[PDB]
Amino acid sequence: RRTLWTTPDTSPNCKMSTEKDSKLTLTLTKCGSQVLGNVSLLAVTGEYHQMTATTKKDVKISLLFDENGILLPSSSLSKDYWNYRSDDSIVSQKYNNAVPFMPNLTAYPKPSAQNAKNYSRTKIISNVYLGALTYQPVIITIAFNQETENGCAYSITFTFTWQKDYSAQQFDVTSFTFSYLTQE
Amino acid sequence: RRTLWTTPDTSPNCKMSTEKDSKLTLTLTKCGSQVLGNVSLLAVTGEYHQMTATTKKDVKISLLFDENGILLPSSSLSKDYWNYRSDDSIVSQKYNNAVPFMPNLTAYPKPSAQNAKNYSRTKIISNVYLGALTYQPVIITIAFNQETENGCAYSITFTFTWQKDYSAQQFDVTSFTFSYLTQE
Amino acid sequence: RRTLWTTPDTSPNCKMSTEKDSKLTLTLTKCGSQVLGNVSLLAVTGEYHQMTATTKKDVKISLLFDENGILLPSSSLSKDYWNYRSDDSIVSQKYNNAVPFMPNLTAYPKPSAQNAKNYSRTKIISNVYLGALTYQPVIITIAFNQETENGCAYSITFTFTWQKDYSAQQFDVTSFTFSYLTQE
Repeated sequence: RRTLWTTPDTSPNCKMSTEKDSKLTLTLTKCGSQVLGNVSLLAVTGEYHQMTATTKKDVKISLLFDENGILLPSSSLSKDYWNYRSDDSIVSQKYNNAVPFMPNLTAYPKPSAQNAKNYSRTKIISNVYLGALTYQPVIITIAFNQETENGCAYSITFTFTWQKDYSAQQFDVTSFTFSYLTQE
Repeated sequence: RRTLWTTPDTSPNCKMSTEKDSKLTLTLTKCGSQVLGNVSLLAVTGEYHQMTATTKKDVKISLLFDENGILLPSSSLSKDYWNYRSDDSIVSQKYNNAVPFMPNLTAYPKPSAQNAKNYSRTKIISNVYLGALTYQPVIITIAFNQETENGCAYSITFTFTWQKDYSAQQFDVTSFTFSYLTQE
Repeated sequence: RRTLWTTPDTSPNCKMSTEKDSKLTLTLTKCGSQVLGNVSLLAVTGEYHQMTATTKKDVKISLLFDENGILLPSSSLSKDYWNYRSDDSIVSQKYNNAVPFMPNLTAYPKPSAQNAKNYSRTKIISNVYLGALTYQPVIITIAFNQETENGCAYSITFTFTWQKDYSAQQFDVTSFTFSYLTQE
Protein backbone atom coordinates (compact mmCIF):
# COMPACT_ATOMS: atom_id res chain seq x y z
CA ARG A 1 0.00 0.00 0.00
CA ARG A 2 0.64 3.59 -0.53
CA THR A 3 0.96 5.52 2.75
CA LEU A 4 3.53 5.29 5.55
CA TRP A 5 2.61 7.35 8.61
CA THR A 6 2.92 7.97 12.29
CA THR A 7 -0.82 7.81 12.83
CA PRO A 8 -2.66 11.10 13.33
CA ASP A 9 -3.06 10.92 17.17
CA THR A 10 -1.04 12.95 19.69
CA SER A 11 0.67 10.06 21.49
CA PRO A 12 4.39 10.85 21.88
CA ASN A 13 6.62 9.13 19.38
CA CYS A 14 9.66 11.35 19.06
CA LYS A 15 12.66 12.97 20.80
CA MET A 16 13.21 16.74 20.57
CA SER A 17 15.13 17.01 23.85
CA THR A 18 14.31 13.80 25.77
CA GLU A 19 12.81 10.47 24.79
CA LYS A 20 9.16 10.50 23.79
CA ASP A 21 8.77 14.18 24.56
CA SER A 22 7.03 15.02 21.33
CA LYS A 23 4.64 13.93 18.61
CA LEU A 24 5.96 14.00 15.08
CA THR A 25 2.97 13.87 12.75
CA LEU A 26 4.32 12.53 9.44
CA THR A 27 2.57 11.10 6.45
CA LEU A 28 4.33 9.86 3.29
CA THR A 29 2.03 9.05 0.38
CA LYS A 30 3.48 7.38 -2.67
CA CYS A 31 2.53 9.17 -5.91
CA GLY A 32 4.59 7.26 -8.47
CA SER A 33 8.06 8.89 -8.84
CA GLN A 34 7.38 11.21 -5.90
CA VAL A 35 6.28 10.92 -2.33
CA LEU A 36 3.80 13.57 -1.16
CA GLY A 37 4.78 14.35 2.40
CA ASN A 38 3.03 16.21 5.22
CA VAL A 39 4.73 16.96 8.54
CA SER A 40 4.32 18.79 11.82
CA LEU A 41 5.84 18.54 15.31
CA LEU A 42 4.42 19.11 18.80
CA ALA A 43 6.27 19.08 22.13
CA VAL A 44 4.13 17.25 24.73
CA THR A 45 6.55 17.28 27.71
CA GLY A 46 10.09 18.33 28.51
CA GLU A 47 12.06 21.40 27.59
CA TYR A 48 10.25 22.30 24.40
CA HIS A 49 6.84 22.02 26.11
CA GLN A 50 7.57 25.27 27.96
CA MET A 51 10.56 26.92 26.34
CA THR A 52 12.96 29.18 28.19
CA ALA A 53 15.16 31.95 26.80
CA THR A 54 18.04 29.43 26.62
CA THR A 55 16.26 26.45 25.02
CA LYS A 56 18.18 25.85 21.78
CA LYS A 57 16.43 27.41 18.79
CA ASP A 58 17.56 24.59 16.49
CA VAL A 59 15.98 21.03 16.70
CA LYS A 60 16.80 18.19 14.33
CA ILE A 61 14.51 15.15 13.97
CA SER A 62 16.29 12.32 12.19
CA LEU A 63 14.66 9.40 10.38
CA LEU A 64 17.35 6.87 9.39
CA PHE A 65 16.45 3.92 7.17
CA ASP A 66 18.08 0.66 6.22
CA GLU A 67 18.44 -0.59 2.71
CA ASN A 68 14.88 -2.08 2.87
CA GLY A 69 13.51 1.36 3.73
CA ILE A 70 12.83 0.31 7.32
CA LEU A 71 13.32 2.80 10.13
CA LEU A 72 16.41 2.25 12.27
CA PRO A 73 16.05 2.28 16.09
CA SER A 74 18.70 5.00 16.40
CA SER A 75 16.23 7.43 14.76
CA SER A 76 14.53 10.25 16.67
CA LEU A 77 11.17 8.68 15.78
CA SER A 78 10.03 5.45 17.50
CA LYS A 79 9.36 2.43 15.30
CA ASP A 80 6.33 1.42 17.26
CA TYR A 81 3.53 3.30 15.31
CA TRP A 82 5.52 4.14 12.16
CA ASN A 83 4.16 1.83 9.49
CA TYR A 84 1.75 1.45 6.57
CA ARG A 85 -1.74 3.06 7.07
CA SER A 86 -4.63 0.84 8.22
CA ASP A 87 -7.71 3.01 9.02
CA ASP A 88 -6.45 5.66 11.59
CA SER A 89 -3.77 3.16 12.84
CA ILE A 90 -1.01 0.98 11.26
CA VAL A 91 -0.89 -2.58 9.82
CA SER A 92 0.07 -5.48 12.17
CA GLN A 93 3.13 -6.76 10.20
CA LYS A 94 6.19 -4.86 11.53
CA TYR A 95 8.87 -5.21 8.82
CA ASN A 96 7.52 -4.46 5.30
CA ASN A 97 9.88 -3.16 2.61
CA ALA A 98 9.54 0.50 1.83
CA VAL A 99 12.21 1.19 -0.78
CA PRO A 100 9.63 2.95 -3.03
CA PHE A 101 9.21 5.57 -0.30
CA MET A 102 12.92 6.21 0.08
CA PRO A 103 14.58 9.36 -1.33
CA ASN A 104 16.26 8.82 -4.66
CA LEU A 105 20.03 8.36 -4.21
CA THR A 106 20.92 9.92 -7.58
CA ALA A 107 18.88 13.02 -6.90
CA TYR A 108 19.99 13.11 -3.27
CA PRO A 109 23.40 11.45 -2.90
CA LYS A 110 25.03 10.66 0.39
CA PRO A 111 27.81 13.03 1.72
CA SER A 112 31.28 12.17 0.40
CA ALA A 113 34.54 13.70 -0.87
CA GLN A 114 33.40 12.15 -4.22
CA ASN A 115 30.67 14.83 -4.46
CA ALA A 116 31.52 17.93 -6.54
CA LYS A 117 29.58 20.06 -4.06
CA ASN A 118 27.01 19.97 -1.26
CA TYR A 119 23.95 19.87 -3.71
CA SER A 120 21.28 22.24 -2.59
CA ARG A 121 18.47 20.21 -4.16
CA THR A 122 18.97 17.71 -1.29
CA LYS A 123 17.14 20.19 0.95
CA ILE A 124 13.79 21.95 1.12
CA ILE A 125 13.76 25.13 3.19
CA SER A 126 10.65 27.14 4.07
CA ASN A 127 8.79 28.62 7.04
CA VAL A 128 6.20 27.09 9.33
CA TYR A 129 4.61 29.01 12.20
CA LEU A 130 4.89 28.42 15.93
CA GLY A 131 1.49 28.17 17.56
CA ALA A 132 -0.02 28.86 14.15
CA LEU A 133 0.70 32.54 14.83
CA THR A 134 1.67 34.49 11.71
CA TYR A 135 4.31 36.57 13.48
CA GLN A 136 6.17 33.48 14.72
CA PRO A 137 8.08 31.96 11.79
CA VAL A 138 10.21 28.85 12.27
CA ILE A 139 12.47 27.71 9.42
CA ILE A 140 11.87 24.12 8.41
CA THR A 141 14.75 22.37 6.64
CA ILE A 142 14.02 18.94 5.19
CA ALA A 143 17.10 17.06 4.07
CA PHE A 144 17.28 13.85 2.04
CA ASN A 145 20.03 11.20 2.39
CA GLN A 146 22.42 13.58 4.13
CA GLU A 147 22.97 11.32 7.18
CA THR A 148 25.53 8.54 7.33
CA GLU A 149 25.36 7.48 10.93
CA ASN A 150 24.61 4.03 12.13
CA GLY A 151 25.00 2.44 8.68
CA CYS A 152 21.89 4.09 7.27
CA ALA A 153 21.13 3.63 3.59
CA TYR A 154 18.69 6.56 3.38
CA SER A 155 17.60 9.41 5.62
CA ILE A 156 14.98 12.13 5.99
CA THR A 157 15.61 14.81 8.57
CA PHE A 158 13.46 17.70 9.71
CA THR A 159 15.24 20.63 11.32
CA PHE A 160 13.40 23.54 12.93
CA THR A 161 15.46 26.68 13.40
CA TRP A 162 14.40 30.10 14.62
CA GLN A 163 15.70 33.38 16.09
CA LYS A 164 12.64 35.01 17.71
CA ASP A 165 12.13 34.61 21.46
CA TYR A 166 9.45 31.98 21.99
CA SER A 167 10.10 31.49 25.68
CA ALA A 168 7.13 30.42 27.80
CA GLN A 169 5.44 28.88 24.77
CA GLN A 170 4.83 25.26 23.87
CA PHE A 171 6.62 24.20 20.73
CA ASP A 172 3.98 23.36 18.11
CA VAL A 173 4.04 24.24 14.38
CA THR A 174 1.72 24.42 11.43
CA SER A 175 1.66 21.60 8.93
CA PHE A 176 4.01 21.54 5.95
CA THR A 177 3.53 19.81 2.60
CA PHE A 178 6.46 18.72 0.45
CA SER A 179 7.51 16.14 -2.08
CA TYR A 180 10.66 14.29 -3.11
CA LEU A 181 11.86 11.94 -5.81
CA THR A 182 11.86 8.28 -4.89
CA GLN A 183 14.07 5.27 -5.21
CA GLU A 184 12.39 2.03 -6.66
CA ARG B 1 -13.77 9.88 -9.04
CA ARG B 2 -10.84 11.67 -7.70
CA THR B 3 -11.15 15.46 -8.05
CA LEU B 4 -13.60 17.92 -6.47
CA TRP B 5 -13.32 21.43 -7.89
CA THR B 6 -14.88 24.77 -8.58
CA THR B 7 -14.18 24.56 -12.28
CA PRO B 8 -11.29 26.64 -13.64
CA ASP B 9 -13.36 29.52 -15.16
CA THR B 10 -13.70 33.01 -13.66
CA SER B 11 -17.45 32.99 -13.04
CA PRO B 12 -18.14 34.30 -9.52
CA ASN B 13 -18.85 31.62 -6.96
CA CYS B 14 -17.82 33.12 -3.64
CA LYS B 15 -18.36 35.89 -1.06
CA MET B 16 -15.42 38.01 0.14
CA SER B 17 -17.53 41.05 1.04
CA THR B 18 -20.85 40.56 -0.81
CA GLU B 19 -22.51 37.61 -2.48
CA LYS B 20 -20.87 36.30 -5.62
CA ASP B 21 -18.24 39.03 -5.63
CA SER B 22 -15.34 36.70 -6.20
CA LYS B 23 -14.04 33.55 -7.83
CA LEU B 24 -12.50 30.98 -5.55
CA THR B 25 -10.47 28.62 -7.72
CA LEU B 26 -10.17 25.39 -5.69
CA THR B 27 -9.19 21.92 -6.71
CA LEU B 28 -9.01 18.94 -4.33
CA THR B 29 -7.42 15.81 -5.78
CA LYS B 30 -7.55 12.61 -3.79
CA CYS B 31 -4.11 10.95 -3.46
CA GLY B 32 -4.88 8.09 -1.08
CA SER B 33 -4.43 9.26 2.56
CA GLN B 34 -3.96 12.86 1.44
CA VAL B 35 -5.75 15.37 -0.68
CA LEU B 36 -3.54 17.51 -2.93
CA GLY B 37 -5.11 20.93 -2.92
CA ASN B 38 -4.62 24.02 -5.09
CA VAL B 39 -6.30 27.34 -4.33
CA SER B 40 -6.48 30.97 -5.38
CA LEU B 41 -8.99 33.82 -5.00
CA LEU B 42 -9.97 36.73 -7.26
CA ALA B 43 -12.32 39.62 -6.49
CA VAL B 44 -14.52 40.30 -9.55
CA THR B 45 -16.80 43.04 -8.14
CA GLY B 46 -17.46 44.80 -4.86
CA GLU B 47 -15.13 46.17 -2.24
CA TYR B 48 -12.17 43.90 -2.88
CA HIS B 49 -12.28 44.60 -6.64
CA GLN B 50 -10.92 48.09 -5.97
CA MET B 51 -9.64 48.20 -2.41
CA THR B 52 -9.55 51.36 -0.32
CA ALA B 53 -7.28 52.20 2.60
CA THR B 54 -10.04 50.99 4.97
CA THR B 55 -11.01 47.71 3.27
CA LYS B 56 -10.34 45.06 5.93
CA LYS B 57 -6.98 43.34 5.40
CA ASP B 58 -8.33 40.02 6.69
CA VAL B 59 -10.79 37.86 4.56
CA LYS B 60 -12.02 34.42 5.57
CA ILE B 61 -13.55 32.01 3.02
CA SER B 62 -15.38 29.18 4.77
CA LEU B 63 -16.24 25.79 3.28
CA LEU B 64 -18.51 23.90 5.70
CA PHE B 65 -19.40 20.27 5.03
CA ASP B 66 -21.96 17.83 6.32
CA GLU B 67 -21.19 14.35 7.48
CA ASN B 68 -21.39 13.09 3.83
CA GLY B 69 -18.72 15.60 2.84
CA ILE B 70 -21.26 17.73 0.99
CA LEU B 71 -20.93 21.51 1.04
CA LEU B 72 -23.43 23.33 3.24
CA PRO B 73 -25.33 26.33 1.80
CA SER B 74 -24.14 28.57 4.64
CA SER B 75 -20.60 28.34 3.17
CA SER B 76 -18.88 31.27 1.47
CA LEU B 77 -18.64 29.15 -1.69
CA SER B 78 -21.77 28.45 -3.78
CA LYS B 79 -22.79 24.83 -4.26
CA ASP B 80 -23.74 25.35 -7.85
CA TYR B 81 -20.37 24.51 -9.63
CA TRP B 82 -18.62 22.78 -6.70
CA ASN B 83 -18.62 19.10 -7.58
CA TYR B 84 -16.64 16.21 -9.06
CA ARG B 85 -14.60 17.05 -12.24
CA SER B 86 -16.10 16.24 -15.66
CA ASP B 87 -13.89 17.71 -18.45
CA ASP B 88 -13.53 21.50 -17.58
CA SER B 89 -16.98 21.40 -15.82
CA ILE B 90 -18.69 19.26 -13.11
CA VAL B 91 -20.78 16.03 -13.14
CA SER B 92 -24.61 16.33 -13.39
CA GLN B 93 -25.49 14.45 -10.13
CA LYS B 94 -25.61 17.07 -7.33
CA TYR B 95 -25.25 15.10 -4.07
CA ASN B 96 -22.38 12.55 -4.20
CA ASN B 97 -20.61 11.52 -0.98
CA ALA B 98 -17.20 13.01 -0.49
CA VAL B 99 -16.06 11.73 2.90
CA PRO B 100 -12.69 10.61 1.40
CA PHE B 101 -11.95 14.26 0.63
CA MET B 102 -12.75 15.47 4.12
CA PRO B 103 -10.00 16.45 6.61
CA ASN B 104 -9.17 13.72 9.07
CA LEU B 105 -10.89 14.35 12.43
CA THR B 106 -8.13 12.72 14.49
CA ALA B 107 -5.42 14.80 12.86
CA TYR B 108 -7.63 17.90 12.88
CA PRO B 109 -10.15 17.70 15.72
CA LYS B 110 -13.01 20.09 16.17
CA PRO B 111 -12.68 22.95 18.78
CA SER B 112 -13.69 21.89 22.30
CA ALA B 113 -12.78 22.26 26.00
CA GLN B 114 -11.89 18.52 25.65
CA ASN B 115 -8.82 19.51 23.57
CA ALA B 116 -5.51 19.81 25.47
CA LYS B 117 -4.56 22.76 23.27
CA ASN B 118 -5.36 24.55 20.02
CA TYR B 119 -3.22 22.10 17.82
CA SER B 120 -1.15 24.01 15.36
CA ARG B 121 -1.07 21.15 12.84
CA THR B 122 -4.73 22.04 12.07
CA LYS B 123 -3.41 25.01 10.10
CA ILE B 124 -1.11 25.70 7.17
CA ILE B 125 0.31 29.21 7.05
CA SER B 126 2.37 30.65 4.18
CA ASN B 127 2.51 33.61 1.80
CA VAL B 128 0.86 34.16 -1.56
CA TYR B 129 1.33 37.34 -3.58
CA LEU B 130 -1.22 40.00 -4.49
CA GLY B 131 -1.27 40.65 -8.22
CA ALA B 132 1.55 38.14 -8.53
CA LEU B 133 3.89 40.95 -7.47
CA THR B 134 6.80 39.75 -5.33
CA TYR B 135 6.71 42.77 -3.02
CA GLN B 136 3.05 42.20 -2.12
CA PRO B 137 2.84 39.26 0.28
CA VAL B 138 -0.51 38.11 1.65
CA ILE B 139 -0.57 35.51 4.43
CA ILE B 140 -2.70 32.50 3.59
CA THR B 141 -4.00 30.47 6.53
CA ILE B 142 -5.73 27.19 5.72
CA ALA B 143 -7.54 25.64 8.65
CA PHE B 144 -9.06 22.16 8.90
CA ASN B 145 -12.16 21.28 10.96
CA GLN B 146 -11.91 24.41 13.09
CA GLU B 147 -15.49 25.58 12.36
CA THR B 148 -18.54 24.43 14.29
CA GLU B 149 -21.25 26.64 12.91
CA ASN B 150 -24.40 25.46 11.30
CA GLY B 151 -23.93 21.84 12.41
CA CYS B 152 -20.95 21.24 10.15
CA ALA B 153 -19.12 17.93 10.43
CA TYR B 154 -15.96 19.14 8.66
CA SER B 155 -14.58 22.43 7.45
CA ILE B 156 -11.84 23.96 5.30
CA THR B 157 -11.27 27.68 5.58
CA PHE B 158 -8.95 29.98 3.67
CA THR B 159 -8.02 33.24 5.36
CA PHE B 160 -6.03 35.96 3.62
CA THR B 161 -4.41 38.49 5.93
CA TRP B 162 -2.03 41.32 5.13
CA GLN B 163 -0.60 44.61 6.46
CA LYS B 164 0.74 46.41 3.35
CA ASP B 165 -1.43 49.09 1.73
CA TYR B 166 -2.99 47.57 -1.38
CA SER B 167 -5.54 50.31 -1.91
CA ALA B 168 -6.62 50.93 -5.51
CA GLN B 169 -5.73 47.37 -6.47
CA GLN B 170 -7.93 44.44 -7.37
CA PHE B 171 -7.63 41.58 -4.93
CA ASP B 172 -6.12 38.62 -6.79
CA VAL B 173 -3.45 36.18 -5.52
CA THR B 174 -1.04 33.61 -6.82
CA SER B 175 -1.92 29.95 -6.60
CA PHE B 176 -1.09 27.89 -3.53
CA THR B 177 -0.53 24.13 -3.28
CA PHE B 178 -1.12 22.21 -0.07
CA SER B 179 -2.12 18.82 1.24
CA TYR B 180 -3.98 17.37 4.21
CA LEU B 181 -4.77 14.01 5.75
CA THR B 182 -8.15 12.59 4.90
CA GLN B 183 -11.02 10.88 6.59
CA GLU B 184 -12.32 7.58 4.91
CA ARG C 1 2.98 6.53 -17.81
CA ARG C 2 2.81 9.07 -15.15
CA THR C 3 6.09 10.98 -14.74
CA LEU C 4 7.93 13.33 -17.11
CA TRP C 5 11.38 14.31 -15.87
CA THR C 6 14.86 15.51 -16.61
CA THR C 7 16.45 12.55 -14.90
CA PRO C 8 17.96 13.11 -11.45
CA ASP C 9 21.67 13.30 -12.49
CA THR C 10 23.74 16.50 -12.69
CA SER C 11 24.51 16.44 -16.42
CA PRO C 12 23.88 19.91 -17.88
CA ASN C 13 20.61 20.26 -19.72
CA CYS C 14 19.72 23.93 -19.48
CA LYS C 15 20.70 27.54 -20.29
CA MET C 16 20.86 30.16 -17.52
CA SER C 17 23.42 32.36 -19.29
CA THR C 18 25.01 30.12 -21.96
CA GLU C 19 24.05 26.82 -23.52
CA LYS C 20 24.20 23.79 -21.26
CA ASP C 21 25.58 25.77 -18.35
CA SER C 22 23.18 24.37 -15.82
CA LYS C 23 21.16 21.40 -14.62
CA LEU C 24 17.45 21.92 -14.25
CA THR C 25 16.13 19.10 -12.07
CA LEU C 26 12.41 18.85 -12.90
CA THR C 27 9.91 16.14 -12.24
CA LEU C 28 6.22 16.30 -13.24
CA THR C 29 4.04 13.53 -11.81
CA LYS C 30 0.49 13.20 -13.03
CA CYS C 31 -2.03 12.99 -10.16
CA GLY C 32 -5.33 13.08 -12.03
CA SER C 33 -6.47 16.73 -12.47
CA GLN C 34 -3.17 18.03 -11.13
CA VAL C 35 0.48 17.57 -11.80
CA LEU C 36 2.71 17.35 -8.72
CA GLY C 37 5.89 19.15 -9.65
CA ASN C 38 9.34 19.32 -8.06
CA VAL C 39 12.07 21.64 -9.34
CA SER C 40 15.55 22.92 -8.62
CA LEU C 41 18.35 24.54 -10.64
CA LEU C 42 22.16 24.31 -10.44
CA ALA C 43 24.74 26.29 -12.42
CA VAL C 44 27.56 23.94 -13.49
CA THR C 45 29.66 26.35 -15.62
CA GLY C 46 29.51 29.89 -16.91
CA GLU C 47 28.50 33.12 -15.25
CA TYR C 48 26.16 31.70 -12.64
CA HIS C 49 28.75 29.12 -11.54
CA GLN C 50 30.75 31.90 -9.89
CA MET C 51 28.56 34.98 -9.70
CA THR C 52 29.92 38.51 -9.71
CA ALA C 53 28.35 41.66 -8.28
CA THR C 54 26.95 42.43 -11.77
CA THR C 55 25.55 39.01 -12.72
CA LYS C 56 21.83 39.65 -13.28
CA LYS C 57 19.76 38.71 -10.24
CA ASP C 58 16.84 37.58 -12.42
CA VAL C 59 17.00 34.26 -14.46
CA LYS C 60 14.11 32.85 -16.47
CA ILE C 61 14.01 29.19 -17.56
CA SER C 62 11.39 28.65 -20.24
CA LEU C 63 9.76 25.34 -21.17
CA LEU C 64 7.65 25.82 -24.32
CA PHE C 65 5.40 23.02 -25.54
CA ASP C 66 3.54 22.23 -28.73
CA GLU C 67 -0.06 21.22 -28.90
CA ASN C 68 0.94 17.55 -28.22
CA GLY C 69 2.66 18.63 -25.02
CA ILE C 70 6.10 18.05 -26.53
CA LEU C 71 8.96 20.36 -25.63
CA LEU C 72 9.97 22.82 -28.34
CA PRO C 73 13.69 23.16 -29.23
CA SER C 74 13.59 26.91 -28.57
CA SER C 75 13.13 26.12 -24.85
CA SER C 76 15.85 26.75 -22.25
CA LEU C 77 15.78 23.02 -21.46
CA SER C 78 17.28 20.50 -23.91
CA LYS C 79 14.97 17.83 -25.31
CA ASP C 80 17.58 15.15 -25.08
CA TYR C 81 16.85 13.73 -21.52
CA TRP C 82 13.40 15.28 -21.00
CA ASN C 83 10.96 12.43 -21.33
CA TYR C 84 8.86 9.83 -19.50
CA ARG C 85 10.61 8.09 -16.51
CA SER C 86 12.24 4.68 -17.07
CA ASP C 87 14.23 3.65 -13.93
CA ASP C 88 16.66 6.62 -13.24
CA SER C 89 16.68 7.47 -17.03
CA ILE C 90 14.04 8.11 -19.77
CA VAL C 91 12.13 5.88 -22.25
CA SER C 92 13.65 5.30 -25.74
CA GLN C 93 10.69 6.66 -27.82
CA LYS C 94 11.31 10.41 -28.33
CA TYR C 95 7.90 11.89 -29.24
CA ASN C 96 5.09 10.71 -26.91
CA ASN C 97 2.03 12.91 -26.35
CA ALA C 98 1.94 14.67 -23.03
CA VAL C 99 -1.23 16.78 -23.15
CA PRO C 100 -2.32 15.41 -19.72
CA PHE C 101 0.75 17.05 -18.20
CA MET C 102 0.09 20.43 -19.78
CA PRO C 103 -1.28 23.38 -17.75
CA ASN C 104 -5.00 23.86 -18.12
CA LEU C 105 -5.77 26.64 -20.62
CA THR C 106 -8.99 27.72 -18.88
CA ALA C 107 -7.28 28.04 -15.51
CA TYR C 108 -4.18 29.56 -17.10
CA PRO C 109 -5.10 31.34 -20.34
CA LYS C 110 -2.59 32.70 -22.79
CA PRO C 111 -1.82 36.50 -22.78
CA SER C 112 -4.23 38.53 -24.92
CA ALA C 113 -6.18 41.81 -25.08
CA GLN C 114 -9.22 39.46 -24.73
CA ASN C 115 -8.24 38.84 -21.07
CA ALA C 116 -10.01 41.00 -18.45
CA LYS C 117 -6.78 41.13 -16.45
CA ASN C 118 -3.39 39.48 -15.97
CA TYR C 119 -4.80 36.60 -13.70
CA SER C 120 -2.60 36.07 -10.73
CA ARG C 121 -3.54 32.40 -10.38
CA THR C 122 -1.34 31.78 -13.47
CA LYS C 123 1.67 32.16 -11.17
CA ILE C 124 3.09 30.57 -8.04
CA ILE C 125 5.51 32.74 -6.10
CA SER C 126 7.56 31.61 -3.10
CA ASN C 127 11.13 31.49 -1.80
CA VAL C 128 13.85 28.90 -2.30
CA TYR C 129 17.30 29.24 -0.75
CA LEU C 130 20.65 29.71 -2.46
CA GLY C 131 23.17 27.12 -1.32
CA ALA C 132 20.51 25.80 1.02
CA LEU C 133 21.47 28.64 3.37
CA THR C 134 18.51 30.05 5.31
CA TYR C 135 19.70 33.66 5.04
CA GLN C 136 19.86 33.51 1.23
CA PRO C 137 16.32 33.65 -0.14
CA VAL C 138 15.68 33.58 -3.89
CA ILE C 139 12.15 34.25 -5.17
CA ILE C 140 10.85 31.49 -7.42
CA THR C 141 8.07 32.45 -9.82
CA ILE C 142 6.42 29.63 -11.74
CA ALA C 143 4.17 30.78 -14.55
CA PHE C 144 1.74 28.70 -16.61
CA ASN C 145 0.87 29.37 -20.28
CA GLN C 146 2.15 32.95 -20.16
CA GLU C 147 4.53 32.54 -23.14
CA THR C 148 3.50 32.95 -26.75
CA GLU C 149 6.79 32.77 -28.55
CA ASN C 150 7.66 30.34 -31.25
CA GLY C 151 4.06 29.16 -31.72
CA CYS C 152 3.89 27.44 -28.34
CA ALA C 153 0.58 25.97 -27.23
CA TYR C 154 1.54 25.73 -23.54
CA SER C 155 4.38 26.91 -21.35
CA ILE C 156 5.91 26.50 -17.90
CA THR C 157 8.54 29.00 -16.85
CA PHE C 158 10.68 29.17 -13.74
CA THR C 159 12.09 32.57 -12.83
CA PHE C 160 14.57 33.09 -10.00
CA THR C 161 14.86 36.64 -8.74
CA TRP C 162 16.82 38.02 -5.81
CA GLN C 163 18.29 41.22 -4.32
CA LYS C 164 20.97 40.01 -1.87
CA ASP C 165 24.61 39.98 -3.01
CA TYR C 166 25.52 36.39 -3.82
CA SER C 167 28.74 37.21 -5.63
CA ALA C 168 31.47 34.56 -5.51
CA GLN C 169 28.89 31.83 -4.96
CA GLN C 170 27.71 29.07 -7.25
CA PHE C 171 24.06 29.36 -8.13
CA ASP C 172 22.25 26.36 -6.63
CA VAL C 173 18.85 26.32 -4.88
CA THR C 174 16.79 24.12 -2.64
CA SER C 175 14.03 22.00 -4.12
CA PHE C 176 10.51 23.35 -4.56
CA THR C 177 7.24 21.42 -4.71
CA PHE C 178 4.19 22.75 -6.50
CA SER C 179 1.11 21.65 -8.38
CA TYR C 180 -1.07 22.89 -11.23
CA LEU C 181 -4.31 22.02 -12.95
CA THR C 182 -3.97 20.02 -16.13
CA GLN C 183 -5.38 19.94 -19.61
CA GLU C 184 -6.70 16.46 -20.87
